[PDB]
Amino acid sequence: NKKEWNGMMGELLSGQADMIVAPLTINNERAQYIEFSKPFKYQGLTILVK
Amino acid sequence: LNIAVLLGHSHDVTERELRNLWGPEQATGLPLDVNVVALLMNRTDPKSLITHVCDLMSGARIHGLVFGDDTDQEAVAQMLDFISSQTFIPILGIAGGASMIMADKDPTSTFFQFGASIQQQATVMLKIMQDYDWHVFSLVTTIFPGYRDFISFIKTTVDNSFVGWDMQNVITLDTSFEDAKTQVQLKKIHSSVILLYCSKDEAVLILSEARSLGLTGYDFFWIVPSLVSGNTELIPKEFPSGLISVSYDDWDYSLEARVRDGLGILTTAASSMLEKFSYIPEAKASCYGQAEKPETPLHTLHQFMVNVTWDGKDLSFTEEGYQVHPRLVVIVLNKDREWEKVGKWENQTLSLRHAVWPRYKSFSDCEPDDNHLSIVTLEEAPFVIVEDIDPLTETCVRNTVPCRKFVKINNSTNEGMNVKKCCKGFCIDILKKLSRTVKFTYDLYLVTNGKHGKKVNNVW
Amino acid sequence: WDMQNVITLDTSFEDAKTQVQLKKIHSSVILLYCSKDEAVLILSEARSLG
Amino acid sequence: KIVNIGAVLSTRKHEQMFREAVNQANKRHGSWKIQLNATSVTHKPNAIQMALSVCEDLISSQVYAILVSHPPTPNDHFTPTPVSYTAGFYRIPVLGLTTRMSIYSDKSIHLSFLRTVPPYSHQSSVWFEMMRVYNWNHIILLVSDDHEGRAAQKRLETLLEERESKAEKVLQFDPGTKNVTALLMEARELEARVIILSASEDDAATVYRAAAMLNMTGSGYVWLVGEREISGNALRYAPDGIIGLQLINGKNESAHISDAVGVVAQAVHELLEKENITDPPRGCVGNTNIWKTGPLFKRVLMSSKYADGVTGRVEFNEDGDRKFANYSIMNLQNRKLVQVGIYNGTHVIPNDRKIIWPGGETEKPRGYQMS
Amino acid sequence: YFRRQVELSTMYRHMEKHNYESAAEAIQAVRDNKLHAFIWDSAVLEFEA
Ligand SMILES: *[C@@H]1O[C@H](CO)[C@@H](O)[C@H](O)[C@H]1NC(C)=O
Ligand SMILES: *[C@@H]1O[C@H](CO)[C@@H](O)[C@H](O)[C@H]1NC(C)=O
Ligand SMILES: *[C@@H]1O[C@H](CO)[C@@H](O)[C@H](O)[C@H]1NC(C)=O
Ligand SMILES: *[C@@H]1O[C@H](CO)[C@@H](O)[C@H](O)[C@H]1NC(C)=O
Ligand SMILES: *[C@@H]1O[C@H](CO)[C@@H](O)[C@H](O)[C@H]1NC(C)=O
Ligand SMILES: *[C@@H]1O[C@H](CO)[C@@H](O)[C@H](O)[C@H]1NC(C)=O
Ligand SMILES: *[C@@H]1O[C@H](CO)[C@@H](O)[C@H](O)[C@H]1NC(C)=O
Ligand SMILES: *[C@@H]1O[C@H](CO)[C@@H](O)[C@H](O)[C@H]1NC(C)=O
Ligand SMILES: *[C@@H]1O[C@H](CO)[C@@H](O)[C@H](O)[C@H]1NC(C)=O
Ligand SMILES: *[C@@H]1O[C@H](CO)[C@@H](O)[C@H](O)[C@H]1NC(C)=O
Ligand SMILES: *[C@@H]1O[C@H](CO)[C@@H](O)[C@H](O)[C@H]1NC(C)=O
Ligand SMILES: *[C@@H]1O[C@H](CO)[C@@H](O)[C@H](O)[C@H]1NC(C)=O
Repeated sequence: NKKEWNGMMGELLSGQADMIVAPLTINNERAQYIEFSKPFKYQGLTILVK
Repeated sequence: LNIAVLLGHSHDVTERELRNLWGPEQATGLPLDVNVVALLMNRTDPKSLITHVCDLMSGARIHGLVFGDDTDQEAVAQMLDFISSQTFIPILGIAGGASMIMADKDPTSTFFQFGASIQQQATVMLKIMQDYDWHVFSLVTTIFPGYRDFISFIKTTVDNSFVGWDMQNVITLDTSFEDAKTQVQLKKIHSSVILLYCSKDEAVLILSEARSLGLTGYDFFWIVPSLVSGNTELIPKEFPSGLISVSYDDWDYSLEARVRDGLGILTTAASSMLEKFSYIPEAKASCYGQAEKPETPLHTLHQFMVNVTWDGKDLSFTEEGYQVHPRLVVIVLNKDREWEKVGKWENQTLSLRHAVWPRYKSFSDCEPDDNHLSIVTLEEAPFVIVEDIDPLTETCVRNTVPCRKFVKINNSTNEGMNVKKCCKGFCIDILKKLSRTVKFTYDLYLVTNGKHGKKVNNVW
Repeated sequence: WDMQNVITLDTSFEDAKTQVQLKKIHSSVILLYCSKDEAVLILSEARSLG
Repeated sequence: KIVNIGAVLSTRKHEQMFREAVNQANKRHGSWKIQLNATSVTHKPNAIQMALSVCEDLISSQVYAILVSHPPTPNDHFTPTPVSYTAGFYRIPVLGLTTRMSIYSDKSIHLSFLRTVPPYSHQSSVWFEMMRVYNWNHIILLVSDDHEGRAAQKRLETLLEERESKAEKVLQFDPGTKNVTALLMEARELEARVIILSASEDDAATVYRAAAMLNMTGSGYVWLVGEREISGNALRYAPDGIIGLQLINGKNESAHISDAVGVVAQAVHELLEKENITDPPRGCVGNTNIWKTGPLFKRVLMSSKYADGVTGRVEFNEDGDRKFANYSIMNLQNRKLVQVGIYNGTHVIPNDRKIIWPGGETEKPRGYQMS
Repeated sequence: YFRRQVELSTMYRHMEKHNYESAAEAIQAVRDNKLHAFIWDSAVLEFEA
């Protein structure tokens, strides 16, 4: 009965990886547990239409 | 099988009803030789305890042992744990201090109790706090041990929740406190619910302090564990009238049904192990005339009865020495200064007869307070949006507020239930901003008869 | 001015009912009006409260 | 006007030393008319008649402090438990002297037990001081014994809370097994070389054999254990140059007993200056009422401050363990235990002896094999 | 981030019917008129444009 991590973060916490090199979304929840470098990309959110 | 049930008590329960508790019971006897010995005891001194142990184990090698206690002495269970480490006999602690929660059982023992752990009780207390949306709280912990796992369990429970608890940092104690720096931590508490972890002797000074500190207010809630709230007789005058306690002493279950269920668990594990291997009962001869490394058993019931089902009751045990589905009791202290039972505990959920939480606003008798307001409203779409509660959380989303509505069934009946629902909207935001600014409390519910209002012959 | 309700003592304090008025203080700056021999007891009590 | 002091002890010479220290207890206290009766009880083959003889003899003696002073226990589980259980039934403080099991550390399990030796979590704090000396931040934790290992890991996290570092690897498992060698090779794949081990003698011997067959004690590797891993076949399977610890006046008994009797006598003469002083009842023949000032005299034991003794400043912590003891840091210089460090209460003082390492040079290994 | 939004719980309880594993699934779903909106980072959808 526990909240645990999955995906690239869950496999990084298990030590299966060494450094996430990916378009990783920076937010409060990830920064509580792992560390971030200074970002390379800056963008917001948008809606895709047809 | 060969089981000796002894009861060291002062509440006089005689011996012939124990013979009536075994005679017609267990009509389907799967072991070929089931023999019990029912014995009573007046004192609780360990000399006579080990004397009865050595008389019963030398009494034709009795393989079962069940013990209950009247008083609140937990060291009796520690002596029984040592005897279980020595004699390798399954020992059951029923009531009193015989089943009170000790810290850490041993893998080298075969001892069990009938109760709820401090972590299960913490889960039930946080379920109580979650069902009332009292999310703004604190945590007072003294230096009585078992506190580190307690604080860690609170942290792992809050951090694994969909609630988003307003969790104030942990207020701790150091010694018998100077009341110079601990009060500075107590003045950090601007919350309502104050979570206390201490002992019963500490709690008298703690509640006398908080009454002298004025922390026993009408909005100041207090929820305490089971070890600090002892037997129903001894109630000191320093308790707030409205104190919330949780203990598993169910008044709908006496000692005889509990030891009947324990004998059912013993016979069930014995009958389930009797089909795997045949010669299951293997005890030691006696206490006297011993050498080093006696005949230790290889097939034990200690690592066998993890799951059990007795007459529908799920009395299955854990891998640590506790139960899976215990019977938690949630009591409050009424204006009659008696422990009023309110909440019974289901397999998973909390049944609440008084789920609509009342005031009991005279927590102390010298408290003139008028900060609760009975506020009613009518459901309209742009102002009063009323929704069902989230079943994934059993909790309204915190932009909304709790409410209740009197809902009947049909025109045949007239009695209904006050179903709790969620409220958001325009005037709901108005009410929240008024409660932020004026700093009052309110009692939100819905109207029953119908629409806004109209006078029909001086009847609004 | 965000002034709280004025703390009023009674006598040489019992530190039971005056302490409720003392624990009304949740602000920072405190103004005290008393005599010289009273202020020793007041500030020693305030040190005992923190 | 009487004070009774019990002890479970074997040798008649240490019983005479105990009675001599009882005679020297009222040596400096003036003409105070207190009486002092001593009680000394011997061994039994099991622990059941041990508990019986000790419980009825110390109830019939009505003692205040109970001394546990047994190194040569034939039961290798080291359980003087039922004496402490019986005195915790009436909340009576038992002073142990020898064993360092963490089952006595929890005061919920042992309600009225203190001892004059600290657990191995303090040796983990000493290992944190060794990290402070050698500028190390990454450790690999290997724990066999789960009865003490969770408390040792909790004290290790208490150490790492200030530095805000974390262990690179933690392992807790079932004692008695032999293949943890896959996990040992996974620890080989990590970056740091600092290896921390806590086990019995046989498990330490098994993992030393596993580390030697996989030559895990070679160049750059760090190995650092305590006292329960440097004796028996673990000492036989130990690599040369391994660093261990040793208790100054831990294995010694007589001066330790004298310091214990001095502590107990000064605590009793401190306690006699207060009101409502109670006595142990006749708990064997029908007295289930607990002793009244149990937590009060326990707080007196908590507030016990000293500045004299053979070991020196004896002092007790929040758990009732020995504050600020004397430690020795031993080196296995070619199957010979050679002392290469001393340790007072907070500072590691290396002497003139050289630290030969199991790998290459005698210099300190910067064992950070970065990826 | 939308779960922390206390007033946008409707979107959080509605997107569970349409949560997709990869973004190419979302592109093909909005291409085949199964979707009508898609909250996403900007430059990825700019390159897809
Ligand atoms: C407890 O005390 C009474 C009287 O001393 C004695 O008969 C017996 O030992 C106990 N009571 C029972 C079990 O009859
Ligand atoms: C109950 O116990 C058995 C013992 O073999 C175990 O294998 C099984 O998983 C359990 N089954 C149930 C009913 O959960
Ligand atoms: C409680 O729920 C469990 C499944 O979650 C079910 O097996 C059981 O029947 C329920 N309560 C009882 C003890 O009847
Ligand atoms: C009671 O009311 C409900 C809701 O109007 C309705 O569904 C139900 O059929 C009624 N029951 C009867 C038939 O009395
Ligand atoms: C019950 O009866 C009253 C009067 O006949 C009627 O107005 C009402 O609609 C009935 N209840 C419902 C909600 O069906
Ligand atoms: C201590 O008192 C007991 C009381 O019976 C007595 O038997 C004993 O002689 C005294 N001390 C010793 C061990 O000589
Ligand atoms: C495990 O132990 C066995 C002996 O019990 C041995 O044959 C084997 O090499 C060991 N290694 C593995 C596979 O873990
Ligand atoms: C021993 O060490 C040498 C040199 O590092 C290496 O070649 C060899 O594989 C090692 N043996 C084992 C079994 O680790
Ligand atoms: C223990 O210490 C005492 C006092 O220093 C000493 O007389 C005795 O010889 C020591 N025991 C040993 C190391 O044999
Ligand atoms: C100590 O003795 C006296 C007896 O009146 C009194 O001060 C007090 O009741 C006793 N101690 C306590 C705090 O109970
Ligand atoms: C052992 O520690 C004590 C602590 O007071 C100290 O006095 C003593 O000098 C130490 N032993 C040594 C370094 O000889
Ligand atoms: C040994 O103890 C003394 C106590 O003052 C102090 O010098 C220090 O803690 C230790 N040694 C040194 C010199 O660091």
